[PDB]
Amino acid sequence: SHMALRVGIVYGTRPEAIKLAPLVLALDADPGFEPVIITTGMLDEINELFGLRPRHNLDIMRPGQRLSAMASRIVGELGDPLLDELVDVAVVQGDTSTAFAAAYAAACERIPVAHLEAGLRTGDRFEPFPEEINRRLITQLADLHFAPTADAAGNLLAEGVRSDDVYVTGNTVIDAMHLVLDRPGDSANRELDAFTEGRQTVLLTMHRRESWGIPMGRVAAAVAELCRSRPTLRFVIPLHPNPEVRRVFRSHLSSLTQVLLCEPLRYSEFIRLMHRAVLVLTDSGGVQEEAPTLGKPVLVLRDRTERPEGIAAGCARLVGTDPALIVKEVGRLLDDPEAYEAMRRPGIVCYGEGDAAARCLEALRERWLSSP
Amino acid sequence: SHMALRVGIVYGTRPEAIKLAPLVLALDADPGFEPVIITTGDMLDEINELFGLRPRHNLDIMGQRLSAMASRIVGELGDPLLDELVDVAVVQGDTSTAFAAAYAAACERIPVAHLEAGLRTGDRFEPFPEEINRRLITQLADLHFAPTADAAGNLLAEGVRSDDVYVTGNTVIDAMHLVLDRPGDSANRELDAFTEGRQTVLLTMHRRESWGIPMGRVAAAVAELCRSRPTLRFVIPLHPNPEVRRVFRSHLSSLTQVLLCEPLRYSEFIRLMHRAVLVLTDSGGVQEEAPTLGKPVLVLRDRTERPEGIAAGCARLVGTDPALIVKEVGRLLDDPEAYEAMRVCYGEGDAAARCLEALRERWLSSP
Amino acid sequence: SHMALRVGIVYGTRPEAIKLAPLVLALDADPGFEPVIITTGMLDEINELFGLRPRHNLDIMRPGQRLSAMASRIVGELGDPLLDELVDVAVVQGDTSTAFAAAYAAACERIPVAHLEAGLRTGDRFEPFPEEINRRLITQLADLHFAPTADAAGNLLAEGVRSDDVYVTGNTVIDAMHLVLDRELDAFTEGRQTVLLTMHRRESWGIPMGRVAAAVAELCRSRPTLRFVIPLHPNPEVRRVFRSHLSSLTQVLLCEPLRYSEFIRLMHRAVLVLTDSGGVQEEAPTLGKPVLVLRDRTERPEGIAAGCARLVGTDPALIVKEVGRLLDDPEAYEAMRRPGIVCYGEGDAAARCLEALRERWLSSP
Amino acid sequence: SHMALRVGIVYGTRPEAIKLAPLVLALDADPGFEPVIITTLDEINELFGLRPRHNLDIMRQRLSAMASRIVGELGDPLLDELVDVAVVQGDTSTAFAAAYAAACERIPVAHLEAGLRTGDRFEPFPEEINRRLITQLADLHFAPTADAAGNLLAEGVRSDDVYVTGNTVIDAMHLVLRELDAFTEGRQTVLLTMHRRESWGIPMGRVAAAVAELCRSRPTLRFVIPLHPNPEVRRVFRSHLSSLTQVLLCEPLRYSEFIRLMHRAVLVLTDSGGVQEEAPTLGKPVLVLRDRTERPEGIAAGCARLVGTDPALIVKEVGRLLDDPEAYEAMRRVCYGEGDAAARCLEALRERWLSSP
Ligand SMILES: O=c1ccn([C@@H]2O[C@H](COP(=O)(O)OP(=O)(O)O[C@H]3O[C@H](CO)[C@@H](O)[C@H](O)[C@H]3O)[C@@H](O)[C@H]2O)c(=O)[nH]1
Ligand SMILES: O=c1ccn([C@@H]2O[C@H](COP(=O)(O)OP(=O)(O)O[C@H]3O[C@H](CO)[C@@H](O)[C@H](O)[C@H]3O)[C@@H](O)[C@H]2O)c(=O)[nH]1
Ligand SMILES: O=c1ccn([C@@H]2O[C@H](COP(=O)(O)OP(=O)(O)O[C@H]3O[C@H](CO)[C@@H](O)[C@H](O)[C@H]3O)[C@@H](O)[C@H]2O)c(=O)[nH]1
Ligand SMILES: O=c1ccn([C@@H]2O[C@H](COP(=O)(O)OP(=O)(O)O[C@H]3O[C@H](CO)[C@@H](O)[C@H](O)[C@H]3O)[C@@H](O)[C@H]2O)c(=O)[nH]1
Ligand code: NA
Ligand code: NA
Ligand code: NA
Repeated sequence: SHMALRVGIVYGTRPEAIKLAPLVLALDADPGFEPVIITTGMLDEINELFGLRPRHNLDIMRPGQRLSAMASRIVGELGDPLLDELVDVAVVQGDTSTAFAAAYAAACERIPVAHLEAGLRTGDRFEPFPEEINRRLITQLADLHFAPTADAAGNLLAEGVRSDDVYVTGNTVIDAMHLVLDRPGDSANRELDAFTEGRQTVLLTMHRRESWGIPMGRVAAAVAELCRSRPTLRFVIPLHPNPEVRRVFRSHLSSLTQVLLCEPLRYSEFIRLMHRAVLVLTDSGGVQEEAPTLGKPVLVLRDRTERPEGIAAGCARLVGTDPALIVKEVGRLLDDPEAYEAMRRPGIVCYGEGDAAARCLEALRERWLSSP
Repeated sequence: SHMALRVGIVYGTRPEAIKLAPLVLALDADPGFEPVIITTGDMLDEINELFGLRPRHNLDIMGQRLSAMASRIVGELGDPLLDELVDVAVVQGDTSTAFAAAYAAACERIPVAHLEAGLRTGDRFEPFPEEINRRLITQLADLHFAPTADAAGNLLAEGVRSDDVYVTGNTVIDAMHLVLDRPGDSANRELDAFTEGRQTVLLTMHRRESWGIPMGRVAAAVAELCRSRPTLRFVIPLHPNPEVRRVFRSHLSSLTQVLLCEPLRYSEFIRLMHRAVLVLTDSGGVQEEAPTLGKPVLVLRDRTERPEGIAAGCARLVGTDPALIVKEVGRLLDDPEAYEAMRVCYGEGDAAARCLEALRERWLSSP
Repeated sequence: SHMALRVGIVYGTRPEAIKLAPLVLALDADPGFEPVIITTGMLDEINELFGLRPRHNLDIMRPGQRLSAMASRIVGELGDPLLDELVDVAVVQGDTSTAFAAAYAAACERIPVAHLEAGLRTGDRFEPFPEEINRRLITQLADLHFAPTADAAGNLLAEGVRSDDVYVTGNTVIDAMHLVLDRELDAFTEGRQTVLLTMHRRESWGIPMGRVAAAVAELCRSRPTLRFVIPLHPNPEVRRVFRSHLSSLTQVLLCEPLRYSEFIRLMHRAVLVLTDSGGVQEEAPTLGKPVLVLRDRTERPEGIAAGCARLVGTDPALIVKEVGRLLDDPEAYEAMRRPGIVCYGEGDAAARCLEALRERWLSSP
Repeated sequence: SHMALRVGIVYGTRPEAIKLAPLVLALDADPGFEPVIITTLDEINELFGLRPRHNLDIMRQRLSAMASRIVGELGDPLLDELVDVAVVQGDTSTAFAAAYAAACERIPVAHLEAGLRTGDRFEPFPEEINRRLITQLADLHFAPTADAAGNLLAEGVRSDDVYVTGNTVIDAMHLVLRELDAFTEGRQTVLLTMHRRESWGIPMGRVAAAVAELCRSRPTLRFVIPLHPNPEVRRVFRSHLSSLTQVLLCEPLRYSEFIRLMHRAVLVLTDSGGVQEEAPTLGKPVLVLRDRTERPEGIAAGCARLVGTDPALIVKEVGRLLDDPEAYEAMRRVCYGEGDAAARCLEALRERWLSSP
């Protein structure tokens, strides 16, 4: 019956749910707090795995919808459930239009906002759009910023954020990984094991809209070429749920016995697969954080990254969508064990130790459960 | 957890559901595919229950203007196709659902396959809109499952590339075989009690162009045959339209020799057709099913999309002329040589497997 | 008071309005017919110039709208004005989603359809989308087809159209040009070799248009006497690519869309034309202007075969080379204007459409 | 017929219209540009000859509902009018929601009067956060002062995206330069405007009491108080001052009449941002009826002093200026530009969006 700080948790996508799940679990377990989940948007599957129970699902998001229409709906309609649920403080995560529109909706009701995973920057204006501008808008709206790294905290100060409002918590994705590594029952997959057992397996994920069509086609051609040249090499490619992404990989690779094209994997099964892989090709932000933590070299299928820490430490290299460079760089790592080891620093942490949820909780308690 | 080709299956009517059911079952059993059913149209629940079809979405779109119905399907089918992550969409036959759904799929750059492609009368806008629907679907579809060589030829004459056409045969033969293999579910006490010990004619008639006077002439032909042949019985399952029910009821409800029926479950309907001495119909599907059971067919139309049965002597056009119907039924009952002259046109019952292999070749292959 | 065949005319874009205008004028002048215009969608300006008076404007089309939503609205809502205006027959033009959705809406009311400019094909499935599929859908819906060329008539027969339903009328765009042939631009072009350039196709937005703009910049640097006039398609992304590449070049006049009369006068003064426009590929050869086509495919193969036009795509080196050849070698220039062939008709297409309509729908056996 | 850069101009209030008017006129006169106005006052539009292409009838109402409507509905007119670039002004929820709506359509945004800060988070709300959001959305920033340009750099804006243009309010004043005349003619007249929501009720009551006290103590002193059109603001001034013959309570004045009155006034008491810029330009000392200002330049130069809503301090500070000619002259003498801000904005627009490398 003692007062709980009621913490609004707003998300619409898989990566947000994964990164918020450890914070929701920590808020639930701590008697000083009550998490209140509102979704805007695969998601049921992540909710089931971590035991997240949304109080409200706004049925706002969908493929083939204008950004302005979606943002209009969130700004217009999120206020009522935030007020109805007596939210004291609202947490948003990452770079989504949900995170931006929900932070604004909360600000309109004078509900203080905290930003989970604050301060990631490429330094390329409106690239990608709208994610890069969303981060800069959330940064001005948020009272409190949970930065995953010292570098991200530095980016926040450069945008005029006061040092007292920035906490380097590390990234909750490390917490999330550790939670599913501790769940063998849920992690198991007969077909994936049978396909990877005794082979060098490359794990590949690619989803970014700016790479749709021709650039993804070049990456698929690089996969085909590596498979032809290296009969013992395998690829597992879990496909982003977009029909255009599925079509490009399917039309380039569906006949190659060396490639297992997959449906999206449950997070537990995906982390187990990543642990078994020899290396990871991705344009995913989260996989750039997860893979180095499992000691897997990462080749980044982009011309820019918001994870410069892995680049500077040699854990990750930019490869873009150049098929000759991808073939070369994957070859180097498979053929030269010294090049392979130079990309593994598996006793060094870029993105936190897996206690980020507890560091977020203590920041919330210091800011909103304290008096001078 | 391996990637499945997600195949949208869109239908609104009984004949579509019957012809798609064997393809749904084959897609379900094959690990390379996942069927996703979206309905637009309690006849259908009954077919879904019998074949174990489980719709993911029912749109509740289908006495309504064609333009309003087509507008709603074009407008609203895209969202469930995108939400269900459909890779490819299959439509069947000649319905406004098949056309509007093919168009809605094309708008989302979802490739379309047409089940039972290339049937033509050669009579423009007859019937309307079914004849034009086929020609529109033909231009929208990437892949065409033709039941016969003749149907494949009709597709090439409309500029379809030979590589996009597969002669699969008709899945209605697959569907028939599935319910012939289920005697327990095919049983019907009341039908057996009515037909036991008598020669039974099976009659179905539903086409809008025959409503009112033409159906009345067919009902008069039934009445005349019944008066002249006291031992003859008819079973007439009625299409669920009040005007069709009223014409048959007002002409035949007092004749002890006629059993007017509610629509029959497909299993029971095929068992009845197997027991019948001959079949009178304007149904496309029954023109395919009846010859496969060795039953002579008299076709209650001035045209057919099944010319193969006509050319092979399995079927004869009789239109809605009561004198000709009485004569032609009489000939078959009285002259065993005429009967035997009217006993594969439409495939071997492996059409679902041939569709699956065409889908795998087109959309589960890389160069 | 004698019965007129009431002919529905449905369009939503400038190119449709230009190509339908001569048919509307011929229908208006002939006592056997009454044109009834319904718009779905610059257009006021074309309506004013040719004296077109729409009976109904549906206000369906939009810059940022899903194809399915637009097609749904036309299928759903065009029937009411067609019935209210007692339309007997409907004419649609070209390859637009309006032409397809309106033909379908007309078919739903059992209103017969005629297709103006029928049978143009690349042979590249769904390229562009949805225009290539729209033509093939309209082709199945239309009772009557006005083909601009014998080649286009051949494409219709290969899709199962009966020969009696196909008339080679020629293209009404030639009629339209002739109607308009009977000040800042003048000052800019007067003493100078002027290239006219239009480019609008969605498949070329961004990088390909950037390459074309770079080709223009290179030609301007190498040839100080050369001028370009570039009327810009009204799309902000198209305007941005040309503006960001060319706005400082004194030799380039970037323009707002020109009124059709002013555009045809400019084309007559130009030394040559670079375009991805269908209509400009038909208009330019008729004024004896060599055309370089900024696409990898064309629906006007007649101009290619007759040497009037050449495909140049969006390859900047090839564009620089091909424009250079025509400016520098008067024999190469004359080879693209050789007399002796008329590709797209003589400018009597409206009258040939009218007589096909009278034969089909104002006759009894 | 040559291509013009089509510049969207979006505003919903009098202060925005006044500050945008000189930019609209400069865009209209220059052949390289075409202004396209979308509104979210008729009298200000008439005075400067502004002709809106579209009026969205959105403003009245919850902040979230208004912002939702602008984000949701402004895109269509921006696309229909073929806008190439969009300009927003000041700190309004219109300026923020319109900048966002433009960004959603990949229309580049310029912010007129960029970089004003108090440094007090969410004070006032939502104006202080609106500026910081517009700052991240805008490609181009027209800062009125070097101080404002410095505030933009501290929020990570690149120096190349910031132009110190000065404030277009000076341009607007220059463009405009009977009962009021009869009331002010032979007399020392104080001009007072006060409208800020954070001062409604008790604080405005204290300011009205200060006016009453000054009037009682100084029979020769007059006040003109044009009242903000809010019934609560009108009620507080009316109930405190309507019987005082030395106070003329007014309806809002047309901009030309307001600037003429300010020229005749001996000094100005205001919580208006624009009046803090206009008054020093006419050599009128300003006492600012707030605890903070976004115009620190006038404070530092001695043109303006903060007085808040403390009646004793207001009485004292007005007394000092009326009684001591040395204190008066210390508050008179450019803080906010020379009146060529429109032309400097135009040249920044031409350099950024009407140039090729
Ligand atoms: O089959 C799969 C593939 C991936 N994952 C997980 O999904 C997440 C990645 O999701 P993805 O769709 O690739 O998004 P990201 O690119 O990782 O995330 C973007 O969006 C987030 C929310 O705004 C931001 O935090 C990130 O910085 C930004 O890059 C990771 O935790 C992966 O382990 C699965 O569980 N199953
Ligand atoms: O009591 C009954 C009567 C019929 N049937 C079955 O229903 C189907 C026929 O349905 P019907 O309404 O008569 O439609 P058809 O006329 O067969 O089908 C039309 O519509 C189909 C869908 O577009 C096309 O494939 C056909 O060519 C076209 O003729 C057949 O399989 C019959 O066996 C029953 O199950 N029970
Ligand atoms: O500033 C300009 C530019 C062009 N035009 C005229 O506009 C037409 C060209 O319009 P455009 O937008 O380029 O479209 P097109 O590419 O010509 O037309 C497409 O759309 C038409 C309608 O479906 C089809 O007939 C064509 O085959 C197809 O290529 C021609 O008459 C030009 O002379 C002007 O009047 N002013
Ligand atoms: O009776 C009157 C009173 C004032 N004014 C004029 O109105 C403007 C002031 O408007 P006001 O309602 O007081 O608004 P401000 O407080 O000046 O403006 C706020 O809103 C603007 C737009 O967001 C920002 O530029 C400012 O920094 C911010 O303080 C000035 O130009 C005055 O000259 C009149 O014309 N008549
Ligand atoms: Na708790
Ligand atoms: Na399956
Ligand atoms: Na006429």
